[PDB]
Amino acid sequence: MREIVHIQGGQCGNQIGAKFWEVISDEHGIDPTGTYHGDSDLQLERINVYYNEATGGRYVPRAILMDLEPGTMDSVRAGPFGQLFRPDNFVFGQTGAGNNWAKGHYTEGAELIDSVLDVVRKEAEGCDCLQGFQITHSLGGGTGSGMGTLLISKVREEYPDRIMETFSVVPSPKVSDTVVEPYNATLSVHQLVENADECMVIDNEALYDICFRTLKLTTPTYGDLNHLVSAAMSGVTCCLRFPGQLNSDLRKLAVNLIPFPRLHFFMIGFAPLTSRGSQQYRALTVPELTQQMFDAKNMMCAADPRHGRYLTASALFRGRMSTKEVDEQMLNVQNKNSSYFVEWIPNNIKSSICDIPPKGLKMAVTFVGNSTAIQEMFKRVAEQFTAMFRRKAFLHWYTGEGMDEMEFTEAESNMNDLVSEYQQYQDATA
Amino acid sequence: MREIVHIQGGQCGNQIGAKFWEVISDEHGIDPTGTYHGDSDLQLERINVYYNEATGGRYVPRAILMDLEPGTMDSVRAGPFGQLFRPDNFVFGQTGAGNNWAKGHYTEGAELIDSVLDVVRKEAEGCDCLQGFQITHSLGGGTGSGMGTLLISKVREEYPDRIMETFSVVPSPKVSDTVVEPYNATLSVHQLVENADECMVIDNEALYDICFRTLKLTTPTYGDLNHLVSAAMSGVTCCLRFPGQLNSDLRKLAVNLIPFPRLHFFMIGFAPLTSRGSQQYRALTVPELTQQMFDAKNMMCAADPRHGRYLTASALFRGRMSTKEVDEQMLNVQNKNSSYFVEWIPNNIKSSICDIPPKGLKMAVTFVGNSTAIQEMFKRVAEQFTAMFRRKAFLHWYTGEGMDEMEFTEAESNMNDLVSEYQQYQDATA
Amino acid sequence: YNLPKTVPLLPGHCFPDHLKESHHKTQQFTLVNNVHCEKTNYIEEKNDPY
Amino acid sequence: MREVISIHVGQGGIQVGNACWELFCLEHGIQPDGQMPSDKTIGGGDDAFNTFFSETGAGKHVPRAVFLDLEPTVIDEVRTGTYRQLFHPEQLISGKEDAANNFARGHYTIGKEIVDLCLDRIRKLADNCTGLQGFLVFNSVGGGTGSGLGSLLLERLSVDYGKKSKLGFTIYPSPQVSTAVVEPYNSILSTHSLLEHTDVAVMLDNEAIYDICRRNLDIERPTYTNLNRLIAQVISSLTASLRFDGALNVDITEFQTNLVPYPRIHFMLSSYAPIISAEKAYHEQLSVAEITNSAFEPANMMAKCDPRHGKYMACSMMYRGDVVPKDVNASIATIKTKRTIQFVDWCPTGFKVGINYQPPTVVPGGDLAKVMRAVCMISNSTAIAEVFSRLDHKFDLMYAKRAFVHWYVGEGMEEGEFSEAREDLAALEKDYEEVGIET
Amino acid sequence: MSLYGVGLNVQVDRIKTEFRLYVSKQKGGLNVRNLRRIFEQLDYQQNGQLNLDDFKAGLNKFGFFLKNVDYQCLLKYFDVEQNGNVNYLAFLSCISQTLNQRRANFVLKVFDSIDSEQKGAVHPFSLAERLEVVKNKDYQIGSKTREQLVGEYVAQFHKNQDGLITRDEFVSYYEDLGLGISSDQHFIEILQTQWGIKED
Amino acid sequence: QYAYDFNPAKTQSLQSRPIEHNKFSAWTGDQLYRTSYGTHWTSKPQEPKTHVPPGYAGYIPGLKPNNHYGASYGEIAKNCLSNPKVAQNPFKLASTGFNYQRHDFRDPSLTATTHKFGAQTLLKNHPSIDQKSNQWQSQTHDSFRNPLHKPN
Amino acid sequence: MKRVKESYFREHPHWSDINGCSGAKEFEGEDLAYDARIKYQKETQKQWIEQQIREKKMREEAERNEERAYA
Ligand SMILES: Nc1nc2c(ncn2[C@@H]2O[C@H](COP(=O)(O)OP(=O)(O)OP(=O)(O)O)[C@@H](O)[C@H]2O)c(=O)[nH]1
Ligand SMILES: Nc1nc2c(ncn2[C@@H]2O[C@H](COP(=O)(O)OP(=O)(O)O)[C@@H](O)[C@H]2O)c(=O)[nH]1
Ligand SMILES: Nc1nc2c(ncn2[C@@H]2O[C@H](COP(=O)(O)OP(=O)(O)O)[C@@H](O)[C@H]2O)c(=O)[nH]1
Ligand SMILES: [Mg+2]
Repeated sequence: MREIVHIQGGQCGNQIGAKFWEVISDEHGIDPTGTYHGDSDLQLERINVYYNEATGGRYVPRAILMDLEPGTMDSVRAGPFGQLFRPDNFVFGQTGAGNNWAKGHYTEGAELIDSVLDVVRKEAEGCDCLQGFQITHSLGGGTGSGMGTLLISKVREEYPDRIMETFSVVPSPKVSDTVVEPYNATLSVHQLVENADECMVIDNEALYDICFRTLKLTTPTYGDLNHLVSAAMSGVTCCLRFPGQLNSDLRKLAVNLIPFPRLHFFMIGFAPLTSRGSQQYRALTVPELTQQMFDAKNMMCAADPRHGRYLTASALFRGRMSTKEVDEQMLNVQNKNSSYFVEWIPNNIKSSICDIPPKGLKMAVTFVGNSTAIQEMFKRVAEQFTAMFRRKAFLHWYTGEGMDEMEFTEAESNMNDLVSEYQQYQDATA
Repeated sequence: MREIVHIQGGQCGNQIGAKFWEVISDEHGIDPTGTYHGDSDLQLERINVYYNEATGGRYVPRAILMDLEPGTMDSVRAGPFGQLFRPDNFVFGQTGAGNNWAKGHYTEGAELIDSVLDVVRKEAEGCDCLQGFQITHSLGGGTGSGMGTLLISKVREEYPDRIMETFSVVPSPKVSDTVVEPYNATLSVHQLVENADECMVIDNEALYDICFRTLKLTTPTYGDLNHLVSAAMSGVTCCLRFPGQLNSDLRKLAVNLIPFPRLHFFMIGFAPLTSRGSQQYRALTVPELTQQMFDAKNMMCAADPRHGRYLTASALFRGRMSTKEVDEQMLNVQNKNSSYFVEWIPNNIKSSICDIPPKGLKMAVTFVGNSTAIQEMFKRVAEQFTAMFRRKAFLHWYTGEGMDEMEFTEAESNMNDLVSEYQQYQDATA
Repeated sequence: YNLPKTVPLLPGHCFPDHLKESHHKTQQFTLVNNVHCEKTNYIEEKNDPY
Repeated sequence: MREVISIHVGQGGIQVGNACWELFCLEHGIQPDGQMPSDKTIGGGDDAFNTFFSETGAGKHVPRAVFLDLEPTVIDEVRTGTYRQLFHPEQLISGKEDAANNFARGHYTIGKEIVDLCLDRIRKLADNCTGLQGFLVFNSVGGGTGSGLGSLLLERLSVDYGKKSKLGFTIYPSPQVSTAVVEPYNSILSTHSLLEHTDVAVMLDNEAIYDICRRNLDIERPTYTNLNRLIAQVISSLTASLRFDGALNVDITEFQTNLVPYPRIHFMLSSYAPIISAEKAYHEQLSVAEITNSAFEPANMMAKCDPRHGKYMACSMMYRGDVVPKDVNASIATIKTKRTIQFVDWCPTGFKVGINYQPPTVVPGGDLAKVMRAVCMISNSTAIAEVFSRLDHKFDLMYAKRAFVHWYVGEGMEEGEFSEAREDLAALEKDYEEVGIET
Repeated sequence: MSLYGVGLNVQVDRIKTEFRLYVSKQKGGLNVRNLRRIFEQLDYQQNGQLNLDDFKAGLNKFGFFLKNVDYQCLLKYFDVEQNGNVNYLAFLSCISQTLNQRRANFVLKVFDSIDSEQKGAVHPFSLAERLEVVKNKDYQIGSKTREQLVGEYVAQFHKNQDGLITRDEFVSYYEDLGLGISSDQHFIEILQTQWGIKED
Repeated sequence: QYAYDFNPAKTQSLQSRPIEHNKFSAWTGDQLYRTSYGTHWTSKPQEPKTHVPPGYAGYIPGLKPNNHYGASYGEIAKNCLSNPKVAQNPFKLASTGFNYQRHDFRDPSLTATTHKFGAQTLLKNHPSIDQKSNQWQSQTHDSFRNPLHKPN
Repeated sequence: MKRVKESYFREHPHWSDINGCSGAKEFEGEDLAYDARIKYQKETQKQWIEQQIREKKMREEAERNEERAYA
């Protein structure tokens, strides 16, 4: 009931789903072969949120995998849990975007949109009561940023009411992976801010800093990194699938997080995450959970949340816990840092409680809050953009596929306007 | 309730802290592993005064050890009882102090003090009702008195009410432990007078003097000297931990020992201490306790107390003993040495009772007195400092990190100002 | 009566030991890339067919 | 021939509604399955269950309850748990989409497709009843779902039926302990819904329940489950006079004919006592003299409204236990003399005293200690301006910058509704303090 | 309290002062031996071990209350075999004095008068007659149920297999009443007042 | 007579203790047990559900996949949830996705092709033997579960 | 509702009980058991004390079993 289909694009998009599905199947006891092994009654109560049904007793994840180069989707079929996906559904091209936005957006990737939307049309109609589309992709990849962004624009116009979600990873300043990152990243958000109802940026810089400072793990790997997001991503929807004190769907979180239409970017994090050298000196109590859940070093976005003031936020407590100590701690959190919570919106914390904890732990927290500090990411990307454009370097590759520099100026103008408009409220007073 | 967090800095800060955490471990009967093996409830019902809690009933000392070099940090960990402190609590750099305040207050310590203030901030909020802070560090060390001083300034401005205590170890020129001692020590005092609520100074020379004369032992090691100081720390904070006839928390000792805010320096000591060849036939009664307590030579400050007049003093007796004989003795002392007590504060001795003696003995006491005799400790340092500044020898090191010549001139007056203002009351008459 | 079997902690009842065969120190603290990292002793299992 | 039907809307009501039935469930000798235990075979007497149940002609008693909601998660719990066989299988109306705290959503777009079923279901039960005395509505105003449908339901219930009384146990947000961020916006719009539609409304704010639980029950880790138990008791005593003997009884009708001075002001605060944990509950005398005093004690006012900041209009107190009529007279007179608790100038007599005989019952695994003397008061005081004033200020700050105003306008709610809604809240004040001026 | 050293003695030394003191003030029907027999109903196995809860309430029933700290103080030095359970046998081993020879001679001389046959064992009836005779003057020499009626005056003691009152026990059951009484003369006076026999 | 010893009670470190072993789930025996109901009547996880009335909504496992013949909603649900399957480990693959390397994922519905015909039969989802007309199942006089038995 | 019980402790008497009651010589209002009834309820209140506490204590140990088991 009120389930959501999954569409993921790009290699970074494919990988994230590669483990997000492995974890989610773990939570419901759906073995990689596809047969049931759950234990309680819950593992079969509301499983319609992500799983469909077919003859043979095996469960088919209702995912749509879209990559413009066959390498990624071919790989996903080899590793564990690489057999639950519908082989029929995969849509793949023949050339490759070559980390160029237009090539996978305007000429070819658009040319591929004929079939990919067709499968999606069938998928959405199948569900009784569709609840939204959660899209995961990378802004550092030309096709992923384009095909993902191109797909969103078509989808939104087709379902004006159904909610829309996005997981975007923006390149950090220090640890960069692409030389053309400033262009595509800046010119693609423009496509996201107008159509993307929700966004939760993830910074690859943040992960490594958390990896060495939080996990104390000697040899992290991209397999591990994909896990942190995978668990957290489940946090936003986890309470939707299982009974709890105060049910909170994806709609309600959107209800209490976005003040005005044009600010729909959030920064999130996951806790508790205790390294193996010190799990046995700490104490697992509700106050201990929150002191790590609003702290800077655990957030998923490299922007420091203390350089600005929060507008509103929601915390989705997970596990069996009683509220009275929850309310006191939260009211304690907000009322101890009046400089970091805008003064015109009282009672600026949301609360949600769900009973099932992640397998092996009792309590944890997933955070989603639109903080004005996010301007640092958008500001830094905008600046690096101005450096490259003034010399029209790297321009010919993009200008050779329809789009010219005229749209660049429009995007930068809109990009600046959102940046400034974001800070107007920070200095606003009652 | 009313817990206090111990934060120490420097090799003296660490080593002194190392034993002090060991001794307090044994009084409550806590084994190195951290599990409880106590006998009577008297050792747990108030154990929260210094300890947090965790899963498995394992206690972790709420310590914050800070240093600018690893060498001192490495040693304490490898020894017994070093497994109590948790990893995340530590904070350290990679450069070194270099016996320089300038390296300890403007350039190096600043770039790392942010974290410690972050780590220290966690303990205060977690505990129910913070009772205060205690500081252990050496004025003869660069970062020790240098960086730890910065923590004092930052902490003071963050909580206007909490009590502040500091154990100090000034370097006597007799044991010239560092030729650069005079500048830092004179520099150090300027910060300590304006901020620290209470200050407790100890002279190395006495400790060596105490070891050779009273204890009468062969080959002292820095372990032993660190031992006497450790127990002394137990005396001041003892009363709040165990039930007794009269309660005396930390703030009460201040309330009745610092006649004016400008004079908050004390001299401490421990008794009894008898040699193996001297304990055989020494009596065990109150009269012997006070006889050694007010003795001139046992005090742990190089300046001999009797050269001046006592302003105020307090006595914190421990263990069972008739309240009468403690009261009568104190009356006895305030009459047989009339010339040694100031005139305009009659009955200027404090006494207290606690019902648990340290393991192995029957009667013990910790003394704390603010005597005008401390003017010697500054005067020797004060005269010392002026001698080597008129030639500005060694001046180039401090001036290498932004310090201005005015600062040194300024520090001279305040420390000079205190010396003049301290002895004015000595000649005052009613 | 109940006599103790070893001397308890006190001012001079330790004044062992400082005259041992060899004194070696192992660096348990190392600073890399502005992140604290330390050794992993005292937590080592041995082995198993699990 | 005297029955009352319960109408529940919203998750807050569902949880509080779920718990409220067990207290009745264990109070009439009915096991969960729905029929008397097989151990007691003496035919059948009593008939006391007729007040809250209907005879099915064979065995099980079907509660005269109706549950509504727009999100099925909470409702699914009841129909799958151990209470599966009790509730009527088809009157647990369930939705398919949630309001998401959009007071407009449940009042203009989605509720229209569910308002029909609820009205059809309720009208059927009214036919079965013969002496229907009144309705009871439980809801929470901190969520749109309760605010929306509940607001719509009452508007329809005051037209079709006419002169039947109605009782409203609403739940406004706590002063500063808030779960949502948009509650102030939809909280005010809800006020106009029951301002002129509900005969009697009961203030039962949350934060007070926590206060009572901590200082009296001696629990440092309370949860929603224990919060409900106190509220269900309040329902227990109010209607307790309808299904047991008494030498001086008060029907549901005889509360809003005495506790509402004027048609406008009809909100009365509710307080309960005693609340003493078994660890010490019976280790004080528990005499009637002390029980009444705690009724007027400022700290146990189950609503977070300071009663000493206003005059007392009129109080009707229900006594259940072993009270002898002399006990009520001796204690009541003392309170009047008090100079710390005063009564308005033009209300000389302001006590309506009732006596009931059936003792309060203790649920297994509970906190309340089974005592033999308890008191329930439902009093209206001018102090209620405190809660209304606070909700007024919070509204002003946010609306100044037109924050969040978009969604309640884009769902189909005309932006103009706010202009009129705010005035009534201001209008409500000026009459609350006008009546407080002595002649 | 800080029972690291002789403290186990000091805490035990003092606590016995309070308990023995309390019985002396009562001095009446409350007898130490009652506690000796009381604990059997709590043992449930005759092993002599009882949990923490059982021991505390039983002492509460008799009418002696102590500090919380002591109860663990009692537990440690009487938890001989490290079970966490106190041994009432040892606890009853204490609070039982040896007896001063002033009483012993008064005890044994009285025993000599009772056992005129020098056999060493007392028939229950003979002790019964002397106790009742001293209380009444016209009690008459004969009755109907002298044995059963006058026996209930006795059997607070216990007999051996033969059924007579053995020398060992009879002395035992007069000292145990030596804890509730703390006056030497009045302890003596009890004997001749209850016996009409006084020689010292 | 000796020096000072550290360890009291001689508590050997967990390092040298025998071995890790299968007691991991000593907590997750009551971990999957709701508290919205629960703690009202029982304390362990709610037992498996055997009956549902109309309006239950969420995913009775057997309804949607295989089209069941017409019947009362109470009766149809009973057959699916009261039968075997929906359980038991046919292949023993663990949930954690580790038994994956043990298995092969092989299907016995193959042969060969080319040089004649390339269709191949269908997989094991195929009815047979049960071939029997509609009127066979529905109509019989009393050989069924008595509609109103309910032993007392 | 109705009124059957004059007082919580005693019911209306059987007709053979009120032999007189023609004149105000009997009133039954002095209880005459007030000492008795108060004495009875005293011990009765105790049992509910003991029962709840012992039940309450047990739930604590199981509560300690959960968190410790977590350990
Ligand atoms: N006292 C009490 N209040 C509750 C309870 N459940 C919910 N609430 C109140 O309800 C408010 C939030 O709305 P909910 O009642 O949880 O849900 P709702 O009103 O139905 O709105 P939706 O969640 O959209 O359906 C909170 O601020 C609580 O104060 C409860 O069990 N007890
Ligand atoms: N954290 C993380 N980032 C990834 C992963 N895979 C890809 N990325 C990001 O994606 C960017 C390159 O994306 P790209 O392959 O060009 O996207 P495409 O053009 O749509 O195929 C890099 O900057 C990476 O930061 C992953 O597994 N984890
Ligand atoms: N008595 C004693 N003094 C110590 C000890 N450790 C350090 N000190 C004093 O500390 C001073 C040097 O400290 P230093 O290393 O410069 O501190 P740093 O600036 O923190 O590195 C010397 O004068 C010593 O007297 C100790 O264990 N015992
Ligand atoms: Mg809801």
